[PDB]
Amino acid sequence: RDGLLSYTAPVGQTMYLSEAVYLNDSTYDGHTVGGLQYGGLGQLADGVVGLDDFRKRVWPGYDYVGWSNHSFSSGYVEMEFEFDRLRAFQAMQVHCNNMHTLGARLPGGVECRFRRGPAMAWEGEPMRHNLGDPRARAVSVPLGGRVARFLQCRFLFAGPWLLFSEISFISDVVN
Amino acid sequence: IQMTQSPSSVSASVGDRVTITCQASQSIGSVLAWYQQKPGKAPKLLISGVFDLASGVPSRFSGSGSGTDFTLTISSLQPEDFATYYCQYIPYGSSPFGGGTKVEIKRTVAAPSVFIFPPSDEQLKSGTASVVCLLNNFYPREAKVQWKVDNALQSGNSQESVTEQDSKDSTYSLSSTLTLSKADYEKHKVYACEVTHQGLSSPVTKSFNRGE
Amino acid sequence: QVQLVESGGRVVQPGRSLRLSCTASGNRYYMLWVRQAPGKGLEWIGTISYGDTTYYASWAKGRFTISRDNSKNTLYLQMNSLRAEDTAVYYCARADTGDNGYLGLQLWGQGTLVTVSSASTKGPSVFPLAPGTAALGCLVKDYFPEPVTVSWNSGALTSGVHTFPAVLQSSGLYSLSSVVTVPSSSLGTQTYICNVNHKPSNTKVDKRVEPK
Ligand SMILES: *[C@@H]1O[C@H](CO[C@@H]2O[C@@H](C)[C@@H](O)[C@@H](O)[C@@H]2O)[C@@H](O[C@@H]2O[C@H](CO)[C@@H](O)[C@H](O)[C@H]2NC(C)=O)[C@H](O)[C@H]1NC(C)=O
Ligand SMILES: *[C@@H]1O[C@H](CO)[C@@H](O)[C@H](O)[C@H]1NC(C)=O
Ligand SMILES: [Ca+2]
Ligand code: NA
Ligand SMILES: [Zn+2]
Ligand SMILES: [Zn+2]
Ligand SMILES: [Zn+2]
Repeated sequence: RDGLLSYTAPVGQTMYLSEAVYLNDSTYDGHTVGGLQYGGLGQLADGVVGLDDFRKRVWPGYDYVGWSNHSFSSGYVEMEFEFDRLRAFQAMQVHCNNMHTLGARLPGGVECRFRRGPAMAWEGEPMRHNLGDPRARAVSVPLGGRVARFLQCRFLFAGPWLLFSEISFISDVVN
Repeated sequence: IQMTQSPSSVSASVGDRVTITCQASQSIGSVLAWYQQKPGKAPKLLISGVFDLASGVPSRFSGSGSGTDFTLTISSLQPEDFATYYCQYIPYGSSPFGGGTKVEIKRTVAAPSVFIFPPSDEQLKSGTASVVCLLNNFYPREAKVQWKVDNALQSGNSQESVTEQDSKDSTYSLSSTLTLSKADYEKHKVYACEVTHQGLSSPVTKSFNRGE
Repeated sequence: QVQLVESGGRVVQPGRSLRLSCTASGNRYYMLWVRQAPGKGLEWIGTISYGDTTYYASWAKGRFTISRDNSKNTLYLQMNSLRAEDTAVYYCARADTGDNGYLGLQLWGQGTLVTVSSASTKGPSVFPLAPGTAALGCLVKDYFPEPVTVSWNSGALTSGVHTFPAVLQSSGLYSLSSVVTVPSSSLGTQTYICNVNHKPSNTKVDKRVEPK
């Protein structure tokens, strides 16, 4: 299983198309203050991987968390992650929807910031890694075996929507 | 980048269905906000996203639209709904504001009460002479005021002020003021204040001659 | 109970730099600043993404810096170079998401009026207005800072009173007018004195209209 403690991510927005699918993190146990769901775990660490179609007894868009390109002036969804121990991070696998006909496309680029201590600022040197198939592909993001305890991954926008369903990590606990 | 709300004013009575349009310069996402703002007060959030309503805000406020064209239909206009509205595209960052659709109550036309006031003797000591003209209980706001000093029209130095639509009778009031120097005041004789209005069969001329 | 009170409300000279302080009682949200000129609508100034700024405006590209202080829990807005056209009420918005995930500010500030002019704080000059129902009033012609509270008969006469919005004269001073629609029969027996109260210059003028 993913040895993650908590993750910070903006609140899931709603796509109002035909019947209006809700793309919110319904299983988020943490508290959502302002425009951030910080200090908790939800749909991005539940083991359940999203289906090829986000619409498919629950409301349409239950197994997904979304964000629109127009609602982010920065152009990226700043997602933070907190871990229990100082681990060496090999790679991050995220299952995103690639439905081009409804705007939900894979991110154009993902850069991550690393830090070992909770009080110190992000070390630096981000690991940035960069279509017709409309199937949900598990995006492989190489983290270069860097030893860190907290992450700050920014998911760039390529399509009008970014629909993540599950975020997994590959790491070994360093002594 | 640009939010062009239209129209600038809507004249409607209590119970009428009112729809306000908000146009966006670019094909933006579904995110938008609608603010109610009564005069002399701070704004109030009514709608978030497009269709979502804020707590306390009644269900009569309906939201709609996607892309550039956006609307704000009201099930039944209420006496506590009359205020200027503002559409605002608000993402996490750069969020410009709209123009402002001023919702105004609709009532039967009422003729204005015209009163011309000559400059006070204390003001004439310093060297100034501001002739005031009063128009009261006239609806709608639209009324042309003309300052025909010595049989000829004057356009310079004519400030005008309209009070916000009344709470009891919903009537407007205007105070046009022709501020003139004491030197030019002596050169002229008959000061007139003619006004044109919807509730007038002919433009009412209210003038005064030099002397009590 | 959460509050957003900004410590502003200062008159500045064209070219000077004034900084405002949006203190937040009851704290780390997506914060904005929105201004509203008297009569004009709302225009968003800038935004700050938790300690890291985000593009202010097309007009506010030069000057206008939004600093943040977590130790004092207060937003700071330095305006640097200023022009006479920058006079408006400055509010600080607090953007909070609704039940659909989309953003939209729910809590607004109190607002602090900033005046940009070269003129000095001057006291008002009250002049009487010579009168089926007759009209009479006061003229607050020459005074620099806003506002001025005009009362009628020490707060006893309210029916028919219309205190007009202050007009900006060519000299740089404002002009207010307050009139009362009373019956012609009541003129001569009743006494009409307007209690003009001015706080910025520490002045108070109780001027009567036509002593009879
Ligand atoms: C929301 O997305 C639209 C569309 O942009 C597309 O997706 C981007 C991620 C990128 O791949 C673009 O090249 C794509 O076109 C943005 O709107 C466009 O903005 C550009 C800006 O130069 C403009 O030329 C286009 O006409 C706009 N409209 C369309 C239909 O393409 C929009 O800006 C995005 N929102 C934000 C806040 O960035
Ligand atoms: C998610 O959205 C649905 C929409 O019906 C709502 O009922 C649910 O409470 C929401 N859950 C959270 C945690 O936002
Ligand atoms: Ca999941
Ligand atoms: Na973000
Ligand atoms: Zn291993
Ligand atoms: Zn009246
Ligand atoms: Zn809601």
